[PDB]
Amino acid sequence: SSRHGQKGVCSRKWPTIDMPFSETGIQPDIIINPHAFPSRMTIGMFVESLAGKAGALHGIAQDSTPWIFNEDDTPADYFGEQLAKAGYNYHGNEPMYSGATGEELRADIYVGVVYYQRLRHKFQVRSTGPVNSLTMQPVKGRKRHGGIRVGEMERDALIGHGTSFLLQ
Amino acid sequence: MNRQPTLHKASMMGHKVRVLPNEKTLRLHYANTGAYNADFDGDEMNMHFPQNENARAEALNLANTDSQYLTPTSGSPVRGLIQDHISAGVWLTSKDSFFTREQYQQYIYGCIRPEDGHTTRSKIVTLPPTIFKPYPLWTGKQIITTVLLNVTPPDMPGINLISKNKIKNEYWGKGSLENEVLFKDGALLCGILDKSQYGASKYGIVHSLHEVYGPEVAAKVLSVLGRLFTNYITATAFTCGMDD
Amino acid sequence: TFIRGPICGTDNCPSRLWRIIDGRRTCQYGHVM
Amino acid sequence: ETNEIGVPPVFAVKLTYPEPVTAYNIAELRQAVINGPDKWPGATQIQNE
Amino acid sequence: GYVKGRFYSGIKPQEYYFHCMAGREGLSGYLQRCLTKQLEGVHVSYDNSIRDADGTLVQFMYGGDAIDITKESHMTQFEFCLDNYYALL
Amino acid sequence: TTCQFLTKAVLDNEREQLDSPSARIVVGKLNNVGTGSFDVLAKVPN
Amino acid sequence: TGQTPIVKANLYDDYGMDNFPNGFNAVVAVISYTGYDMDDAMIINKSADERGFGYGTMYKTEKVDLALNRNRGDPITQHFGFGNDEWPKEWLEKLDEDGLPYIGTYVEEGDPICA
Amino acid sequence: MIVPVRCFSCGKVVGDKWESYLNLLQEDELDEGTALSRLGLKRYCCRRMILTHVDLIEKFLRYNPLEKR
Amino acid sequence: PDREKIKLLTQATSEDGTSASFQIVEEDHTLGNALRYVIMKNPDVEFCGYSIPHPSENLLNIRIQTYGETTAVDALQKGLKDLMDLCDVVESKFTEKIKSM
Amino acid sequence: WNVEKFKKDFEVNISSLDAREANFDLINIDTSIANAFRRIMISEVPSVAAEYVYFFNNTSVIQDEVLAHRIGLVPLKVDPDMLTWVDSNLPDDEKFTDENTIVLSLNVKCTRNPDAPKGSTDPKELYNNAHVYARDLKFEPQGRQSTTFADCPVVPADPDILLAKLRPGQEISLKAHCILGIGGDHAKFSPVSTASYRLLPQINILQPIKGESARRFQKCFPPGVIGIDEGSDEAYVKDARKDTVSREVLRYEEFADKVKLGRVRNHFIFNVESAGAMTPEEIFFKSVRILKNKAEYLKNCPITQ
Amino acid sequence: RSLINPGEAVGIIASQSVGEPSTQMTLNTFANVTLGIPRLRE
Amino acid sequence: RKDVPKVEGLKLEHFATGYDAEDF
Amino acid sequence: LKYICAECSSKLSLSRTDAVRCKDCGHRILLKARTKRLVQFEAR
Ligand SMILES: [Zn+2]
Ligand SMILES: [Zn+2]
Ligand SMILES: [Zn+2]
Repeated sequence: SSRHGQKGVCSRKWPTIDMPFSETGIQPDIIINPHAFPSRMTIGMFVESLAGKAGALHGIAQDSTPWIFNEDDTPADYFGEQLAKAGYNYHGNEPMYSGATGEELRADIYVGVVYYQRLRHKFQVRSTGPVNSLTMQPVKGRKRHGGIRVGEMERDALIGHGTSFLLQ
Repeated sequence: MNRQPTLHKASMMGHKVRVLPNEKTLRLHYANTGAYNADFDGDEMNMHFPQNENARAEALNLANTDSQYLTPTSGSPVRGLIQDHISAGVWLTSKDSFFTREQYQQYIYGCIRPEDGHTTRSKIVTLPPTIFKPYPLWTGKQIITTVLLNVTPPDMPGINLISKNKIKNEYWGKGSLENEVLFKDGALLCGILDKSQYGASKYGIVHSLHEVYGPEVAAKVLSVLGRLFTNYITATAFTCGMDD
Repeated sequence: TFIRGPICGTDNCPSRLWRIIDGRRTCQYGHVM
Repeated sequence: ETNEIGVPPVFAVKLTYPEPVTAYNIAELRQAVINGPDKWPGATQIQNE
Repeated sequence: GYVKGRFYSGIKPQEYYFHCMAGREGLSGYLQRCLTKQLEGVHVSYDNSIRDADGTLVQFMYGGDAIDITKESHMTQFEFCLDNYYALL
Repeated sequence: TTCQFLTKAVLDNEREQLDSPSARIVVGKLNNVGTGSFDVLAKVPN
Repeated sequence: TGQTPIVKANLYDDYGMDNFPNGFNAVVAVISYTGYDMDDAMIINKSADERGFGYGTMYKTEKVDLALNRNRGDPITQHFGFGNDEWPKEWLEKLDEDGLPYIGTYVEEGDPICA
Repeated sequence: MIVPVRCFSCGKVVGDKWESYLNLLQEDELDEGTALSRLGLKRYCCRRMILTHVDLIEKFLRYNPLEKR
Repeated sequence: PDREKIKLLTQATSEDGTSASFQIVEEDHTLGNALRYVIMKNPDVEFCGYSIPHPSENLLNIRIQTYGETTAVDALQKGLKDLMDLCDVVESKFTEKIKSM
Repeated sequence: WNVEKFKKDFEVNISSLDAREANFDLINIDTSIANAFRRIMISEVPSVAAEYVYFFNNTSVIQDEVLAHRIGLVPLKVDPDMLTWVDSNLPDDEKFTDENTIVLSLNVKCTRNPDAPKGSTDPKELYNNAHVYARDLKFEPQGRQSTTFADCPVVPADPDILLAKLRPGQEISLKAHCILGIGGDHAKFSPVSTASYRLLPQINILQPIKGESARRFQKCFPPGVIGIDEGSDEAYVKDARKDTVSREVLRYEEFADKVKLGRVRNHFIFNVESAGAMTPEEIFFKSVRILKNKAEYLKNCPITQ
Repeated sequence: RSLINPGEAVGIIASQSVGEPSTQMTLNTFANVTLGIPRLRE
Repeated sequence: RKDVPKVEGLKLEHFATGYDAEDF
Repeated sequence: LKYICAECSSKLSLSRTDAVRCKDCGHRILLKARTKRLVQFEAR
């Protein structure tokens, strides 16, 4: 997660030859999906993206204390001006190419530097496994081959279907 | 497959197994999130392996995903494409969209997977180009027509649909009719495709295909369209920014 | 993998039981009971 | 496919159906038993009559 | 709490704070169990009536009409059935 | 309220006819719903 | 490996937060591309990972106390080390002469950690 | 903890550049972006590695169990 | 030899052999795209494309259909040969420019 | 199209060649092939790197596996042609030969320095061998290698890489086996500190632009890209080759109407940096060769039905 | 051909078609009658 | 209120590959 | 010299039934110390 309540679960460790790559010849460390934004309105992450890229370029720490900017002095303008002075696109977009096809993507894509936090934590699988002496039903476990339970919410589902053999 | 809480039967469906080298997690197509109410935020699922042919038959014919296109609550779609795939569709099916012979053929093959159970033919069929001269060009709408043409039954007339999408004509310019979705004899002749057409959306194209040609064809169209848009996105991608 | 105990439930041993966690218990020639 | 599930080999190698052996599948099951418990697609045991 | 600020140009620190209030503000099982436990064995019979498992007749029709909900979408979609007549046949 | 209903059943010398889904699950009987709502027989020649 | 944030609140310095790095500066792209990043799922670069990115560790401490049974200041039955009866010998791959494990040893389920 | 050997993205060796980078800021009194350039770090990939390194190891090293404090 | 590298997918190859699908192991876009580019220059080819079933199985599917002068297998061979020759042209050109530099 | 037509039109331009980096253009080649070379240079051109690390002792603050990892990232200045590949089906004894493997050792103990100038902060004068560098990897030749590598000892390409730090009483003791591998397998084998390309700039002006517009227009591109001509007073393009494609022009309303930004479209500007083992040109040659062998190896494989 | 199956667990399904959608009534907006789940319980 | 102060004297610190500061 | 005192740091060794304590301090808490031995790693 970034520092804006945009928490994500790692889906793939994507091979770098398969990632998109920038005009600058860089591959992203992390991808976050644009569809993760319009419902949450973490506009502060977009600001951090510009500011962080501009900071990495100019060798500059960027102050992001709340309420230092305002409507007559916006950060998108401020940091954008800084990117333009560095030689990158003022809106924080960058041209990229598909790792798979090799071709330039349809539009410039939004890229930058955002501080990320790794969140501390486990899966389980069972073939079969130890049962309890009295009921001969699967023991509770995980660390010993724990078996999930088909529950009554699952009973009701099986009736709603009537997979009677699955129930049996 | 099962994700808890299991509050209706579609949170426990039968899936066909596909073993994948090098994976450490279960991989699940997006079209199923609706049913399972799954978010991909580190949520877990259970996989149960029935152990005799009666249970096999039931999981493949009764509790299997494929039928369960419509919900029993109101009889409406629960499976469709989302996000990238909707954005991609608006772009691919735009009037401004043209493709050379090379590109057109490549989009087709990348999404058809003719080496499947959908040997509707054992040869891929293509349309003639829309523009013959000065240069051979196909439109995006032709990619759709070509897709349907390769996955619907050949001994059966092409679908006929008059529908609408979410985008008003005014957005395209004077005189546009792109809000009107027209399928004649299986060909997309007018309109873009939208959340209203291959989202989980009553009376759109995929629900229409579901009625006329059955759930197997509709499920196939849905997967095909998914690869098409995924590929189209890898080739032209995706949208951001402050400027917006 | 040894425990010696429980000989073997096959009258052409008795050859010599180790239990795997999966509860087959396995004797060397290769009965799993 | 929208009707499939991607199964990791770590599962594929530990989960067995009990398959009954017949004329129509003797080739397949021969290979599984040869492959053993640890090479997928293999087998972990045999039930006798 | 009328906020004239917008997420683009920020809210008065003031707007932000008020907007935290609004966000924090928002932050049936037993009923379902009882319905299902009583309705569990009520089903459609081969005579089209709706019966409980002990044979008790609950309704005379599946819906008074025997008619699947999941096969219903196009039954009164006549113009869609008239084009497409031949495929339906 | 298990013991109450049980007490009632005993004092009625009740027979559980085993027709409800609950009862059949208790005794391990195939459910009365569904693929179970009919019998299958084989047509044999000779 | 933590990094100082490039984008910082000035108070981050005032509370001495660099003494406890809490994250790292990633190159982040807001892109639909892999197809595996919908529903708030995210992608990490495989080479980035292989080069140390978010390369973290977990530590667990277990207490082995064989005075657990003995009834209070009792005679001692069990002493760390090896006896002179016959025992595996594969054991010495994990364990030093004292019956404690050599520091650094790789240890997977079932291995000795104590004798 | 200690300087990474290679830049995560470039592959470019960066581990020989930490001690000098500090000496540039300290002795030659340069700003960060000038010093990074002087060490040959051109791509922002690579500038990021040295610019934002935290030599946390120098803290770890103050706890040495093998000497009488 | 090595028989496990490329195989015919007989369920999408016609009787006359003017149309065929091949499955090649251990190859992605790199060779696939380059090979279809070359093949499509062959005037007897009516259709050609490649696809990658899944990023996790190292497999490459090539489809070739001809107008009937040569078989599909011929076009695959001319394409492969054409591709080899094309690399030679590049290697030689690069060499000369390095020398002349 | 035709291979001869390609030969006549293909062209190479070498802007700058150096022992570490190359900048050159491939002109009139298809993107599919430029991309191939690029992919191959990063991921399939073999290199030598440490693969197996054998610890005998490490009482430093840095954990074994982490230390092993960094040693694996150290680019060894070794010609990969001087080595054959390991067969990973043989037992460990048979696996590693004088044609297979290069052995590096590392052996440091840290002691306290008595002669430290009292009140010192510098660990060089406080401790002996506090800092361990890549240059401290000693090359131990095996068998025939005493001869073969006598003219080129094995040295890290970047000697001053910081590998570990120690305090009095701590020691590191390890041997490393270094073998052939490719980037696609693990990035430590990639022979580039990066190979990439860009398509060449094409800035074409859709009508003359002069006077105060010319000066304005000129400042939307880096210094030297846009020239103002004396006489016609109109702006023209000096060299697009210096342009960074910021699209800055397209922001200002007055110009967005009068400029299209494109590429000389195949025209690929390659930049290749070597990690230190081989020269750029060698790495690019090796890739153009690798592609050709793929095509050749395939042409000669029998197609099984 | 649109006739409902003999065998359908319409009872379970009706239960789910009332219980499941009612989870969308866990909260409320801002005659004067009893609403949502409380009412459904009454 | 005063705005957050603009940092004075910012120049290009990024160029397309193959060019540098004094090419501008 | 297998062990180390946790308080005074004196390096020292034990024997069969010996005083589990530092022979200098009398502190009864000892840290293990570790000896030339082969552990093998893959540099990945
Ligand atoms: Zn036996
Ligand atoms: Zn870098
Ligand atoms: Zn002591």
